[PDB]
Amino acid sequence: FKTKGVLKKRCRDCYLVKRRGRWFIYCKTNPKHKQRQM
Amino acid sequence: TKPIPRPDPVHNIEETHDLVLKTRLEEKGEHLEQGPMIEQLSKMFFTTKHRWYPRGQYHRRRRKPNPPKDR
Amino acid sequence: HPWEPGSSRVGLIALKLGMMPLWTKDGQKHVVTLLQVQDCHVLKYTPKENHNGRMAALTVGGKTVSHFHKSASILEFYQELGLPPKQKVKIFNVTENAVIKPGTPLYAAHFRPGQYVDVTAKTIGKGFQGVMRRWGFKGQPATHGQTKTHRRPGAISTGDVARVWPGTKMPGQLGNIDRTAFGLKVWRINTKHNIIYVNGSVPGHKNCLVKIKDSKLPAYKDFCKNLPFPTYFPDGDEEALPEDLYDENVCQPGAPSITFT
Amino acid sequence: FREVVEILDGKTTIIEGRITETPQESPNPPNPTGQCPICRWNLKHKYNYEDVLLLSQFIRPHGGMLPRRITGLCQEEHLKIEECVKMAHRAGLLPNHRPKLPEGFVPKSKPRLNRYLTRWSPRSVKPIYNKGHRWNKVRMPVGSPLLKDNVSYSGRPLLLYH
Amino acid sequence: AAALARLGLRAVKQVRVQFCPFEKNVESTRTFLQAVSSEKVRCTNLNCSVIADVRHDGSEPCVDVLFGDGHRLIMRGAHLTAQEMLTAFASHIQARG
Amino acid sequence: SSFSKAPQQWATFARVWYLLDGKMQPPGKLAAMASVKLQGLHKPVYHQLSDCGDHVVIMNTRHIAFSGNKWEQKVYSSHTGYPGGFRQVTAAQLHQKDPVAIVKLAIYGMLPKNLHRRTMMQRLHLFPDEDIPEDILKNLVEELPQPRKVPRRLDEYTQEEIEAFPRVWSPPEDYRL
RNA sequence: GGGUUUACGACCUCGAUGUUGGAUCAGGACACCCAAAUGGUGCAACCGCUAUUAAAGGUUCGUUUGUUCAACGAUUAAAG
RNA sequence: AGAGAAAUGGGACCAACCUCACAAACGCGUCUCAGAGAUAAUUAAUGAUUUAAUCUUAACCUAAUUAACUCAUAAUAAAUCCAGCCCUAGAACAGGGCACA
Ligand SMILES: [Mg+2]
Ligand SMILES: [Mg+2]
Ligand SMILES: [Mg+2]
Ligand SMILES: [Mg+2]
Ligand SMILES: [Mg+2]
Ligand SMILES: [Mg+2]
Ligand SMILES: [Mg+2]
Ligand SMILES: [Mg+2]
Ligand SMILES: [Mg+2]
Ligand SMILES: [Mg+2]
Ligand SMILES: [Mg+2]
Ligand SMILES: [Mg+2]
Ligand SMILES: [Mg+2]
Ligand SMILES: [Mg+2]
Ligand SMILES: [Mg+2]
Ligand SMILES: [Mg+2]
Ligand SMILES: [Mg+2]
Ligand SMILES: [Mg+2]
Ligand SMILES: [Mg+2]
Ligand SMILES: [Mg+2]
Ligand SMILES: [Mg+2]
Ligand SMILES: [Zn+2]
Ligand SMILES: [Zn+2]
Repeated sequence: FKTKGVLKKRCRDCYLVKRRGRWFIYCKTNPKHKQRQM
Repeated sequence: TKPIPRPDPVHNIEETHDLVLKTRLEEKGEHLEQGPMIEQLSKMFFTTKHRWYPRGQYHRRRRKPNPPKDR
Repeated sequence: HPWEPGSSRVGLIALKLGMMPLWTKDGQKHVVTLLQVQDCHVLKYTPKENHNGRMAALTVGGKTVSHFHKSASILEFYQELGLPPKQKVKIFNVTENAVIKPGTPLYAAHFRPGQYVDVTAKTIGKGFQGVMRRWGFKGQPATHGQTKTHRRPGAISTGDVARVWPGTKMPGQLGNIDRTAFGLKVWRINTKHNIIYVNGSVPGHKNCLVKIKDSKLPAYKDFCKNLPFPTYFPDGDEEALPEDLYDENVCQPGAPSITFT
Repeated sequence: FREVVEILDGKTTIIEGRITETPQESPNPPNPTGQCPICRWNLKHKYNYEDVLLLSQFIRPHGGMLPRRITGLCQEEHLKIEECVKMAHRAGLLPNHRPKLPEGFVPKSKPRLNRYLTRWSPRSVKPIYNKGHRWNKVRMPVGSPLLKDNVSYSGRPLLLYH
Repeated sequence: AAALARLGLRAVKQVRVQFCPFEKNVESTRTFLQAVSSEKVRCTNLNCSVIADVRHDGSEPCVDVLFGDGHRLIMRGAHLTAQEMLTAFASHIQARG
Repeated sequence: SSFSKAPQQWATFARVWYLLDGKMQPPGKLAAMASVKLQGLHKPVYHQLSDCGDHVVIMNTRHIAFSGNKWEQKVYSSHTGYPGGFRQVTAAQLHQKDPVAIVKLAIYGMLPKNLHRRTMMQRLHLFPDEDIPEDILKNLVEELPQPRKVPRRLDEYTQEEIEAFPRVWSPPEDYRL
């Protein structure tokens, strides 16, 4: 996971979900694309 | 309105000696310490324990003996 | 009442005699303390709702003392009970199924060889002692120039706080306080003289009263199943127990001088 | 309303669709000229989290929201109704709109805390430990900001943050 | 059709869709037929047999799927959505297959 | 009107016991009227030097209701004085530990900040549920109205009112709920 | 965004706020060294690198230098 | 995952050794050290707004889950006799003994 202030997709498989009061860019193909809005 | 309740029961009456039965309900007494006495008074009158304590000479001298009265 | 898994048992009030060694069959050596159950009587019983709302309370008295030094209320209580006055009066929190009628004596056979107990007593009161003996603070060097500081506690707080914190360790009273040791194993039970051999150090000076109870540790919470649930009744079994109830590992005084093989 | 019925008869599954009767709209609307349902029933700036009879018209039996393309509401009022449904569900209204679980209804838990006019989710907010001073105050939000245009008979603005 | 392509439809024997093109509820039926007759479903398994029965007075579209677990899934889809039929068929063949 | 001086004074400065239900009620709106009745700001004979104060019995304390997400956001911080003894308890945790403490602290804060706060607090009675002793129940005079109107549930509406409330939209039959 | 070094201004004290290092005592913050739960790795495993949450507890013994620092010896789970 | 051993620190004591020319004090010597909930980050179960999927500032129940922090549990928890003499109790004040001998 990478904590960032501005999230953005890196491939066409990353999906943005609203969880725990924050935004999460989750990617199943490349797990290194996991982003979390701080 | 609702009727006036009246409760009258003198269980201290003995069939042996009424002169003793009358005093059986009158000779009741109880003496406690300062702490428990203040606590009971506060529990009865719904106040704190800081009021029941006495005051000093400096305050008991400066009280006006004959305060004015209206009406 | 029958024994229950969530049940507890009443304790005793013994007299700490002294210390002794005790060798185990494996060659090891432990240190036991002798607790003599002189007189244990159930003075009064307070109901659960009247004491705690969860567990009932039993009042236990210690050894016998003189009537010529107790007040009017205590003497009146002991007169209405029918027993001589006791020195130390303790309270034991037991369940509602292990209640006993007040006025019943208790015997040191209440516990069996092999069990864990807890011991409560007032430790040896050393009086108003310094900080090095109270909390264990280190002192300053002895002779490198220190002037009138060989045992001072030093700084007690910081600067910006402009006060000392309530939890600051300082010299004061030391020793005279009720302490409790948990998980002391009992090895030997003497029935004739009512002596209990408790392993380890027992808080409290010798010839003092000591409150013994079942170990409330979570590892020994369900050990009261094989023991007599209410108490030890010598009249119920119609059989005299041996003089000394030894544990399954205690090297008894009469031994064949075991050797390894 | 359409229902999917499944029948198990000897390793043979029969899935069928059954159409039942659904109630229609009332005959006389107060403002038939409006295109949106609420905007034509003149309930705009009138409903609230308390009005359950209005919110219960379009919600799935399992508390789910109904799609806008099937409902027909304008976007703003649809968002407002979604907020109101969330707030009612959190407050404890709509008791008959929860999924039935006979295995999970047995292990009872701590009692449900009585709440109302809640904005966020009960399991996604961290408590304020600093709480701020008077000039920089961490205000506690209550109610949805989308309903700030409701009619105020008292005239005072609705405190969305306290 | 991507779902049935990635679900591994090798474990089916026969799939027949019986319908009448001159009815008023054949949209979902023909959608399901095309989704199961797509090229990816064919390349997933070649041993399966896909049949499309066309009638004129049947008035009752149906889908019969016989697969080698001794199983016969019959779905009389006349008002069900094509997506609902597809997901139900997929769940059933994934549970028993 | 023509009373003797002693009974007139007694009736004028008598104390009154009020009842207050707290089920589904906001603690702020409860403590408002609670502090009012405690300070005695409901009597035209009120004065600061005089001890005109009334008792309030609040029931259904455990069933209190907070507005918004304050149940999880609001904290109650205390300190035992000792270093590191600074505890911050969430509102929900404090309510679970002691149900009375919430409304107790609310009223203790709404009351004035003088020494009479303890005096008028000793006159307060808070009960978690409807378990009031008889010697306290027989003191009640009247019950104050609830400050917040409790909203009905869906099953609490009658079928006649349900059918009276008109249907807004006409759902199509082909859809599946 | 913070006010931890230097400097900047001289607002409070020059009819006194006694100035570095050590001994004792530590309190607090997390921008976490270990111990705890995890994500990602050009993570094969042991060793590693970063990110998240977490402060109830610890963070050594010696030679030299007055030394804070600094180099070295031996360790620890670590010598913040 | 399963068995043990040790140290630190909290709390205690002299059976033995050690200091020990007072009967005690002491360590270098000996004994004990714990059950439940909760979570922050992070995973999965059903499921709509978005008739698919999706851990949900969508509800309802779900589960493995850091440390704190509380609670089970334990410690005190019988009040109005105290002249004098002792105490392993103590600055004074307090506390426990003075019937078996
Ligand atoms: Mg002493
Ligand atoms: Mg020294
Ligand atoms: Mg000198
Ligand atoms: Mg000098
Ligand atoms: Mg000297
Ligand atoms: Mg200050
Ligand atoms: Mg500074
Ligand atoms: Mg500058
Ligand atoms: Mg100045
Ligand atoms: Mg100066
Ligand atoms: Mg001066
Ligand atoms: Mg510190
Ligand atoms: Mg942090
Ligand atoms: Mg670590
Ligand atoms: Mg620390
Ligand atoms: Mg130790
Ligand atoms: Mg010595
Ligand atoms: Mg779905
Ligand atoms: Mg998935
Ligand atoms: Mg407790
Ligand atoms: Mg005495
Ligand atoms: Zn990606
Ligand atoms: Zn509209």
